[PDB]
Amino acid sequence: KSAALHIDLCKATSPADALQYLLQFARKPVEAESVEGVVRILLEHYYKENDPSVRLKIASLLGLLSKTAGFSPDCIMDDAINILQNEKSHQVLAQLLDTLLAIGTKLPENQAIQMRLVDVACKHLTDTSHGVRNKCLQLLGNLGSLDVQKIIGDYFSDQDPRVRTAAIKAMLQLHERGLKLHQTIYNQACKLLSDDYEQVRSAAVQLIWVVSQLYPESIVPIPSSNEEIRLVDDAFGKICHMVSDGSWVVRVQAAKLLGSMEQVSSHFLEQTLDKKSGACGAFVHGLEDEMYEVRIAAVEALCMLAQSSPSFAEKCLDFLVDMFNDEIEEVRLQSIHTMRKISNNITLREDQLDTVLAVLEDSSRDIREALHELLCCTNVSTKEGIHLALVELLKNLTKYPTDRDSIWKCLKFLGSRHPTLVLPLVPELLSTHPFFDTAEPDMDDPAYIAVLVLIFNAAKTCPTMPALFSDHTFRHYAYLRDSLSHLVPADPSQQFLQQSLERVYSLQHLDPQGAQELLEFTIRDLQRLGELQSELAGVADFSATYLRCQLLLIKALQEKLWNVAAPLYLKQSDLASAAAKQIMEETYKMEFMYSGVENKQVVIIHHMRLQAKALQLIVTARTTRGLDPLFGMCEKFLQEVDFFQRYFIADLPHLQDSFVDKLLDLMPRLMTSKPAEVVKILQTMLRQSAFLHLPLPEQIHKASATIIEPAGESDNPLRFTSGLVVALDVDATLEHVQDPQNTVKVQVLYPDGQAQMIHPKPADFRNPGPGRHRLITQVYLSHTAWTEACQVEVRLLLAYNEGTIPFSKPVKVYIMPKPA
Amino acid sequence: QSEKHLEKILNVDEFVKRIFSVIHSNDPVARAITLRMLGSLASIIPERKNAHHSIRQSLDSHDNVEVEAAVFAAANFSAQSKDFAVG
Repeated sequence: KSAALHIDLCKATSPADALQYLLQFARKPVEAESVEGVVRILLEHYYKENDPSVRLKIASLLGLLSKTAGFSPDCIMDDAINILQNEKSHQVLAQLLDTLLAIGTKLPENQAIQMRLVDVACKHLTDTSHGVRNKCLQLLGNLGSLDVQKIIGDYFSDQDPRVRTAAIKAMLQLHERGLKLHQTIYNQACKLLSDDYEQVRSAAVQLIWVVSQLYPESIVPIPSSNEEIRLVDDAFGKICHMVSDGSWVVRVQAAKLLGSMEQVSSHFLEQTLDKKSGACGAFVHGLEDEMYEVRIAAVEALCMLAQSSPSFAEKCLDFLVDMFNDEIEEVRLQSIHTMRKISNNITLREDQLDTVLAVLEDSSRDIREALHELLCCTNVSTKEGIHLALVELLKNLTKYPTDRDSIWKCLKFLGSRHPTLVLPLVPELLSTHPFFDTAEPDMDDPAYIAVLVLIFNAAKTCPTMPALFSDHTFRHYAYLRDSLSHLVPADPSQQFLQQSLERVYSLQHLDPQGAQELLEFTIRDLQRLGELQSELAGVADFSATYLRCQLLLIKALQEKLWNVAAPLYLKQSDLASAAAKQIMEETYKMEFMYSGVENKQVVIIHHMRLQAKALQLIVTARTTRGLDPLFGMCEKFLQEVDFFQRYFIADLPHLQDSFVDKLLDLMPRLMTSKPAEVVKILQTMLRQSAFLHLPLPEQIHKASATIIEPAGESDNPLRFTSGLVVALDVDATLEHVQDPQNTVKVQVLYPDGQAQMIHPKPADFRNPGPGRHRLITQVYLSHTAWTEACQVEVRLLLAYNEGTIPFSKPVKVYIMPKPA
Repeated sequence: QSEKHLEKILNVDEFVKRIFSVIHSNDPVARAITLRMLGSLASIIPERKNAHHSIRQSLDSHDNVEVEAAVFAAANFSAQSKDFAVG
């Protein structure tokens, strides 16, 4: 429709509605040859129109069409630079430079066109408009000559701050693309660091950090002194001064870049945490800033610099202790985490230790857990401090019994890493009288296990005094070794599954009764194998469902209805009609509740689906007296077979003697056959069809779902006003679901016929692990008045591309709509 | 005689605790009867670790009735718990 575009642009109007037509055209994709055609037409129409807005829209649409996927833009660059040659409007010129930047970015390999484009950018950099200079600097930054550094350094000193930011970001892009920068850049960015604009200062401090990282060991002179300073130290001082900026995002940027200057000398590192050149007190100022983001960024800068420099961590220590009590919870979480990170070899003295143990008493569980891992990773002398830590942990356990596992982990790590210090404390912890026979302490009392976990982990690395234990302490040691062994210290199935499957396959020549008996035996064995080997459970019930499909097919094909005529057929004792429906349900369950399926299994699944459809066709043909509905779904079945041969034509030569290839042999007869004869030949040809083989997947699991938050074991009704809503929270443990975002659905079933199906949003499908998903929705329930609190049925469902199948355990919730 | 009804008591912890309190009796006959209780209750207290420890300790006792009751309790708990079975 390129000629339609030509006609509509040159035939309706010039000034205004042409812009509307271009706007309407810009919203549809164009194929690459048609991209070339419309580019030629629009560039021909560019010279005709003298309206600048129409030409701006033309330039934008050229830039959009140059970004199409399959279109190589090498043939349109010359006309583009030709229309830049005689373009006077600055906005249209800026849009044209944007188009040229898209052209250059789409073709990185061609060096000649890149040199041409940077020549155009260098030509147009002297434009009076700031937008043209901005786009030309972006063009130089994106392409360059990896001369360009000198020109961008010249444009660091432009009058417009936007052009200055464009130049700094362009040369940062040059460094990021791979180009190595000069050193005069450092002086220019140092001059530009005191700019009156926020964005210029942020870009300049980024450039200062980059040029410091490029040449850390370079020696530069002080402007006001004879002494010489390393480049990384001087840039560290500049960024430390930028930490005290008036803009909070500039402070965050300065702190974050300050964290990555690991090559700074130690002297400036002790300077930056002091309170008495320009680096003095930078982190002290950053840790007390009003914006919590700056404090967080200074915390990570402290963490990185203390990980780099071990002598810095001792100075970091007391500031982290002071900033544990911070008004923002995320800030104190970060402070505790970084304190744990930098606690590799430094010891805690008394006041820092009991400040940590004082903030252990906090009501938030998150910082309590974080402080628990800090106590796991802490090193401490002065064993009375260890006793104080144990007392504070025990009273935390009394105040918060839910954290007993974390507290036991703390005491395991404290005993395992401070063995000699716990050793004199043992008679004070275990109430061991020197001569009295002490009463046996109550086991399963979480304070006493907490003491024993500390003691036993101390006794592991020190065998000097394990004889301080009494007899009941040794008995409790045995009990904890049996129960808490992770804390206290001191393929036949696959072969059987293959053998059972090949036993089924190799005995497919028996009588129908023997085949049913063999299939029942192997289904029972596969079910019990799934109940025994957990990692083979998915493949076990996968093959069990396949053999159940085959068993249902065999039992349906050996019914008493084939021995009676069509008028004498009676459906009130029928079995095959339910069998075909069951095979359909099992095939859908097989295809969609199994994670490890592939095409080599989907083809057999669809083959069994075809066999079930044929069986249902013959069953329905038994009970139909009219000729045209039978002909109708016979034609529908042959259409389904044609769709199957079209979709799965690649792996057709693997299904020897099966249903579908024996259909394909008789297919030209099948189009020309009378539909009752088609039904008869299908009935006689299902019984002669050979049983297929399942290619076993390497890794396959059932999609499992259980909900725990409705918790259908409480008989207390959930009361609300009739006609209003009541909210129900669910917590689903989805296991091995491939795409739970678009397949898992919540079904609520009221006691009447209402079966409202709820689609959860993707925002609350939490993924805490590989193959593990968590579903937390607040489903909404409403109905009018009930005379008694009946029930409601909550069920998870799996949806596929046409129907839905049950997915989880049915759970009943009591609901009592009271009248208003 | 009431094994099918003891799955519907739901105050399991204090009931089992007050039965289990007389595993510490010095009488070996009382210890044997409690081991037979634990084996009888093994359907509703699997993975109950103090019961496992009591069975393991009573298997090494010097009284024949207590050892026989510990064997009976171990046979019951091994059927209902795989963590008991592996050790």
